[PDB]
Amino acid sequence: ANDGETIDIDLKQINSQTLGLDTLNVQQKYKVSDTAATVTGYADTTIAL
Amino acid sequence: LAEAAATTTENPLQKIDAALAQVDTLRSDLGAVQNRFNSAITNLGNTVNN
Repeated sequence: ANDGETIDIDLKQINSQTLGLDTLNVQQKYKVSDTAATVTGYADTTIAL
Repeated sequence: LAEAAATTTENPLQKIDAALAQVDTLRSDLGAVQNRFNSAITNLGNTVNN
């Protein structure tokens, strides 16, 4: 009941980002491979005939 | 006319306490004088009767 006599509570900002857990990744890169593909047909164009 | 402060007050309850101290001092004095008045009334009655 006087000026200044207080109890102080202290906090932190806590979430995945603040803990840096967003940087956790357990995956391992696959051995990529590719194969040919087919392209077909003619598309129309805004150019007028 | 008094200003409006641009910052929050500090140690305000101490100022409030000092204010209350002033108030009660004045109250006490104003109460006390009534004793003089009462005793004067008593002495006046005795004097008039005698």
